[PDB]
Amino acid sequence: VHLTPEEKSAVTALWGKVNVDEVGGEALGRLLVVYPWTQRFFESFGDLSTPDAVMGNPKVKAHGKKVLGAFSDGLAHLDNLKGTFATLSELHCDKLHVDPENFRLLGNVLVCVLAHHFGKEFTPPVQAAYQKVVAGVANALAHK
Amino acid sequence: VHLTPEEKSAVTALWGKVNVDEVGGEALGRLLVVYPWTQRFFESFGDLSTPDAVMGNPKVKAHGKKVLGAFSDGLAHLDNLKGTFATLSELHCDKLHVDPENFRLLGNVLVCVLAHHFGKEFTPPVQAAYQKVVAGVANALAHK
Amino acid sequence: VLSPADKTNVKAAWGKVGAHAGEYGAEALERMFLSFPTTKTYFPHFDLSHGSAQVKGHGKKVADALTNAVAHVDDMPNALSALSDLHAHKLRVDPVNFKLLSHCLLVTLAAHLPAEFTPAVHASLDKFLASVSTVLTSKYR
Amino acid sequence: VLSPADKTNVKAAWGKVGAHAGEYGAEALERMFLSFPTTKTYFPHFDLSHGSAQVKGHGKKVADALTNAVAHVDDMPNALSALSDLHAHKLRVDPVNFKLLSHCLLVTLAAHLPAEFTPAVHASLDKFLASVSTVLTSKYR
Ligand code: HEM
Ligand code: HEM
Ligand code: HEM
Ligand code: HEM
Repeated sequence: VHLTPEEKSAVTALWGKVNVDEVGGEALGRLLVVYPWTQRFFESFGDLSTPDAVMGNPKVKAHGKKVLGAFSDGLAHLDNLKGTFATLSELHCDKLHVDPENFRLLGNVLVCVLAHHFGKEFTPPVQAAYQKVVAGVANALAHK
Repeated sequence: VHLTPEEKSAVTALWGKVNVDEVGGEALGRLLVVYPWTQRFFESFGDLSTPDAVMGNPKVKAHGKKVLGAFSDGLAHLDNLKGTFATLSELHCDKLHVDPENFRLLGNVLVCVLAHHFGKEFTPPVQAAYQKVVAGVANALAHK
Repeated sequence: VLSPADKTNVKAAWGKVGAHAGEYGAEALERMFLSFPTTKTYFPHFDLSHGSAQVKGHGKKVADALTNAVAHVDDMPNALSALSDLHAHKLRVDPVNFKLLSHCLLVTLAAHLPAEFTPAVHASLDKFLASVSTVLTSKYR
Repeated sequence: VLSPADKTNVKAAWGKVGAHAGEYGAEALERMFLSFPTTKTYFPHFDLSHGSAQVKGHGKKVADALTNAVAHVDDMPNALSALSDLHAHKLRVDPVNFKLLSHCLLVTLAAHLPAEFTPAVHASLDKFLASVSTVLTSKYR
């Protein structure tokens, strides 16, 4: 992924305000809510009966934190996403058999979460930069 | 794309029996009929007003042979699809801006046309081998 | 959304199947299992061998559901509500799988009804199957 | 397929949009054009610069169409038939473009109505936009 310095700065500045203990849990929870078949993958997480059950799920939040850590990792290795996400690709593709369309969905839900949290700051140009990032990540994961 | 020896034979044998002059036009025509937004890319082809008009269009039959020719190149070089379709990738993505999902649609329509033509000869195992080829081609075209 | 012509095309084509329903249904599933191995993960306790009685039986069920859908084409969600529950709520089948089965059904039909599988009919069937897929992947109850 | 609660959620959230519908539709377009440049290919005759009068004007038409869809949630096909004709038949918009706009719409709303943008409303809106998209991409008349 190639970001102009302008874009890099914008992306970074907003990422610096992200609540790391929370945003990932929010993004994953919303994925489970908005695209219900994804719950099939997290049957061990417990009660995912309702949006409330899902959003409050302790395991969702814990897991959400791991997902976010991966995006942060991506942000730091934009020039080598495929090498960086090699292991994750293998995990999701070969072992879990997650269809690649779902990676795009998680990325889009993450964008919705940022928009939700930063409103006015999440301008069109900032969104444009974040879309390149999340497409890059989705592409690396689907490499396998 | 990795085909077992058995799969390769099955695929190449059936391929030798395909009417190179007509199958390509049938596949392209069906794409235009079945997923009509695709017509937008062939505006210069004339009358695509009706299925009949589509199916009978000389520029569609002519273009169809070009497409099939590309499938043949792939078959002969399953080893290096990416390299083989490098230039085509470029045309389709860079200059035409064809969404990659459309590559999958055409590969699938070709499978239907093969089944239509060969009847019972187009068995499940024969279909399975062909699905690997079309996925291979589709991925290589989307490479860019 | 199906057009009036779409419905007519579907009724004509599907009508041809007849007593072959279960046969075509079984063949479509086998095409799916072979071409898209991941789909097998939804049938953990099945005998998925070639010519399996389990698959034949299931093929029948699938085909009947389609007949049911054709007979209620204009009010599908009410007719297939039980099936949505199962696939959307209980099984939680990823929608991509419906594209896979749909494609395998089209291939089966093409291979068996050469005179009916025209471009126009091919188009109508594609749309119909997409419609059915949308209903089975929705939670509207 | 939309459930009864989905319909309630849409009506309630679109109700909050209200008089801002026009600016939100304009912002959604701008968001799409910047983020997914290939979409610009459908508007070659447009000044797509920031604050363009044409985009502004256009965002108003889109939002009005959505308001009408919300009011005819149980009868979209009939209400949007003219729009279906334009996008499916005349413009031949590739279906992927609808998913892009839908996404940009959701981002705009989340940005502007954070309190209202709950998981449940988010899910209802997503389903609604998918439904609108299906109608506009279909040729049924
Ligand atoms: C951008 C997309 C995604 C990213 C960055 C991501 C990241 C991760 C990470 C960092 C892990 C932990 C692996 C470990 O234990 O080291 C993980 C595990 C997992 N992910 Fe994802 N993921 C993504 C998309 C998805 C999607 C869309 C699904 C399913 C709908 C999914 C399902 C799972 C499952 C089932 C696990 C294993 C859970 C367990 O350990 O029990 N992932 N993912
Ligand atoms: C498996 C998929 C495909 C293959 C193998 C393929 C192959 C080809 C080939 C060999 C050419 C001729 C280039 C030249 O030598 O002039 C071509 C041109 C073209 N293709 Fe495709 N194509 C595929 C899919 C598509 C799709 C899905 C679309 C859009 C719906 C599309 C639209 C076009 C257009 C508009 C041209 C025009 C170039 C000219 O004017 O020659 N193609 N394609
Ligand atoms: C046109 C699309 C489909 C139709 C019409 C359909 C129809 C049916 C029917 C009629 C049943 C039997 C329910 C009963 O026992 O009354 C069934 C069960 C089932 N379907 Fe489908 N189905 C479709 C697609 C799929 C897909 C794409 C998958 C996953 C790849 C799937 C997986 C299953 C499973 C796992 C069962 C339950 C098996 C059992 O335990 O008996 N179905 N379906
Ligand atoms: C939520 C889905 C959409 C809705 C409700 C919608 C609504 C509309 C409306 C209301 C009009 C103008 C009607 C008139 O006065 O003639 C229009 C025109 C148009 N739409 Fe959309 N649209 C949607 C999605 C899209 C998408 C995804 C694209 C392509 C990226 C697109 C491209 C166009 C174009 C090119 C025109 C004609 C503009 C002109 O030349 O004046 N629309 N649409």
